[PDB]
Amino acid sequence: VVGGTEAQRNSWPSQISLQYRSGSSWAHTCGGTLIRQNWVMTAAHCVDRELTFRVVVGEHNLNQNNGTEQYVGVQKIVVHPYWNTDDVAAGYDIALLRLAQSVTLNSYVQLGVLPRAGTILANNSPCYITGWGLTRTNGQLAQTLQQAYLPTVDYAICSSSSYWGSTVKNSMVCAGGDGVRSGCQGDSGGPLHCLVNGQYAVHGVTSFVSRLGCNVTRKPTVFTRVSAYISWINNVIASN
Amino acid sequence: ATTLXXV
Repeated sequence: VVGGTEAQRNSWPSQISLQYRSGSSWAHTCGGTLIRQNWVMTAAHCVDRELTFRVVVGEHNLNQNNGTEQYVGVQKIVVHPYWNTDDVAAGYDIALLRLAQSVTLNSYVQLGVLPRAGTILANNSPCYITGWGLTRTNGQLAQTLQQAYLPTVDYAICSSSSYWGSTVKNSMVCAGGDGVRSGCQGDSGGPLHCLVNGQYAVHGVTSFVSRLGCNVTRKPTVFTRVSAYISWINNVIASN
Repeated sequence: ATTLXXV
């Protein structure tokens, strides 16, 4: 997250850290949203790879066990059928991860609220992106969970020539693009929390940014539109 | 586009 601030410890209890086993220890690679004691929602490209994945709930500082964290492995990976590992701009960048054991829910570990199927946010809706990705475009990964105000940029605008043009599909969400704040390498799969009538809900899954950099004017961070996959999500959980 | 994960 570029242009953000260290989030208040566990203020986004559904935010999780997707880590893969590297050597003897673990390494953070993506973010995710806990949606069931045993299910995590993240980006497809975070899990194409044949890696040993672990998920951390109740996390904040990736380099210290503050005692609120829970470490569980990923038992099964379910990438959306239409996902094309070679064309992120094609969309369908979402995947569900059934956990080895179910996490114990508490004040640090909560499920994320998903929008109603098909919900479309009005332009410039208040949202916050959260993650452990880079904090300075072309810099270092964050030790502590970061957050940044990232209001939405409706399709009309986002798909305009000056913005993302044809790169963005209706099944996506754009936020930010003001040049100062945006997601960055390491935030993928993470959530985009949007406030709608007092209620927060994960409307997007962090997908991509421009080759030119993270915080690039008129190239807002792009997320998979959660409200566009509710049916798929429920089906995957029900039949697994 | 480039994914925020380093893909």
